Amino acid sequence: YHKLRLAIKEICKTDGIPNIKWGMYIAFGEKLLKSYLKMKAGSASSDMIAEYINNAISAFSSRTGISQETAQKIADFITSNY
Ligand SMILES: [Cl-]
Repeated sequence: YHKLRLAIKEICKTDGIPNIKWGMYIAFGEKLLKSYLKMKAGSASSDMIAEYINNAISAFSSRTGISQETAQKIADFITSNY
């Protein structure tokens, strides 16, 4: 997901994310994209997709030094581009 990784880095720069943390946001985004595409391909409902995304953002944002707002921007980039 070369294009995604690039886009996540730009989101990280905009949000002033400490660079030691970027790998974590990249991994979160790449994993979420793969799961989102699988769910779309299989005609998951809107409710199911929202629940999965919200669960992913909740779990990731529960880590210290991680921003829920930036996690949400990444999810939003995915759902608006893929
Ligand atoms: Cl990509």
